[PDB]
Amino acid sequence: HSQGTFTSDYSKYLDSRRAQDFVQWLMNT
Amino acid sequence: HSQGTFTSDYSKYLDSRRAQDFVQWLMNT
Amino acid sequence: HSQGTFTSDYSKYLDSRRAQDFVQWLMNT
Amino acid sequence: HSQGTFTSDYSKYLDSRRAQDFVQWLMNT
Amino acid sequence: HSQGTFTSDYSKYLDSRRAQDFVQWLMNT
Amino acid sequence: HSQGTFTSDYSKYLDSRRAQDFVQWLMNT
Amino acid sequence: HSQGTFTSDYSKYLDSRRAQDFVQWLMNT
Amino acid sequence: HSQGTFTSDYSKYLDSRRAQDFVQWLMNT
Amino acid sequence: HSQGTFTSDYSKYLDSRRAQDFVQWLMNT
Amino acid sequence: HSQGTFTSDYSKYLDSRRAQDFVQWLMNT
Amino acid sequence: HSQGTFTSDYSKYLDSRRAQDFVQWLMNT
Amino acid sequence: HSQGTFTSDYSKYLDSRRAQDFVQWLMNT
Amino acid sequence: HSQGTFTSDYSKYLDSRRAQDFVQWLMNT
Amino acid sequence: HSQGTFTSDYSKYLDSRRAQDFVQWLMNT
Amino acid sequence: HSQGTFTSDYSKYLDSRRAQDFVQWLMNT
Amino acid sequence: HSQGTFTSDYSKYLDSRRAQDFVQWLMNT
Repeated sequence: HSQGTFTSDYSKYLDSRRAQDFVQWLMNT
Repeated sequence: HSQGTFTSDYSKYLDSRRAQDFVQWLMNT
Repeated sequence: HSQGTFTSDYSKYLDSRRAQDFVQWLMNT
Repeated sequence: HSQGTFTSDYSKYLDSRRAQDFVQWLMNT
Repeated sequence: HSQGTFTSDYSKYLDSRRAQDFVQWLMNT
Repeated sequence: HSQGTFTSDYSKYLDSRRAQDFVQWLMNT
Repeated sequence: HSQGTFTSDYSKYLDSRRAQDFVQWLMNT
Repeated sequence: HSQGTFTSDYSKYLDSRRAQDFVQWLMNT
Repeated sequence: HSQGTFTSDYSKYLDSRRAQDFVQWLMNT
Repeated sequence: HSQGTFTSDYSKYLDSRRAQDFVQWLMNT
Repeated sequence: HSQGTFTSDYSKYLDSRRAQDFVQWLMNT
Repeated sequence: HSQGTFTSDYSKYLDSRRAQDFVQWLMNT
Repeated sequence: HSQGTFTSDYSKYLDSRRAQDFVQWLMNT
Repeated sequence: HSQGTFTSDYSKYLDSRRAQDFVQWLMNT
Repeated sequence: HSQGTFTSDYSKYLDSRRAQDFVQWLMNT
Repeated sequence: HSQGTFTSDYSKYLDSRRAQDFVQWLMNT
């Protein structure tokens, strides 16, 4: 004989990024 | 009588995940 | 004898992308 | 008396997934 | 003798695309 | 006393799929 | 009668995660 | 026969990143 | 005053794998 | 005054998806 | 008076996603 | 005044892995 | 009067994410 | 004037790891 | 009259995050 | 003139580690 309200909200944000750059330069004379 | 070697390697990766949940409960009479 | 209302919503979004670029160059003389 | 060797490789992949679910229940009398 | 109504829907969308391009050239003299 | 080689390769594929399910039912008297 | 070697390697990574949850419960006759 | 309300919220933010860069250069004559 | 039981579940399983291998060799005399 | 070049490329992809939904409801008194 | 250039590239990707949801509702008195 | 029982559970599992290996070999004489 | 260059690059990545949610609602008197 | 119970639980597990290994070997005579 | 260069680079990363939240609300006269 | 109980608990565990090892060895004769 009563009124009840329940509001639940969940939010998740995961952002992961990586970058790898490698180079080689050899000169022989 | 010479030798040159040049190499380059670039690799990158990006990952993004997002989750959301909503729950609402109402009781009355 | 009572009135009840339940509303639940779930949303999920996943975005994953990868990019890799590599090259080589050798010159001999 | 010379030689040149060049090469290039580029690869990219994109994956995106999205899911959604809705649930509603109503009781009365 | 009660009245009840339930409505639920689920949507799923997947999209996967990949592109690979590589070339090489050599010149001898 | 000379030569030349050239090789190029390119391939790309795109696969997408979409699904939707709906379920609803109501009972009364 | 000479030799030179030049190499470079750089790698960076960034990870950021955020979590948010909201909840509210009310009861009254 | 009274009224009561309860509000709760939780938020968290985690940001961590790292960058490493190293190179080598050798010259011989 | 009636008894009602409802049970609904959805299961989805996706498996996508790709393998690419390319090689080349050249001999000059 | 001769040479020989050989290039071989092989790529295979396998994508599979399976979905199963179960829904049952019973009412009595 | 000879020169040989060989290269090999092998890439493989495996992605497996599985989702499951269970919902049960029982009303009586 | 009525007895009601609601049970909802959601489970999701995603496993993605990638492997790339490339090598090269050049001989001059 | 000879020169040989051998390079090797192997990179792997593994990602595993699992989510679980439990909700139980009971009303009586 | 009624009895009601609501149990909610959320669990999330994310495990991601990557490994990159590269080596180079050059010999000149 | 010889020169050899051998370099090695290995990098590994491990990230594991676990979230657990429990909530239970009851009301009765 | 009724009784009400509200229990809530939040727990989070974040474990992230990284390992980088690189070496270089050059020999000239």
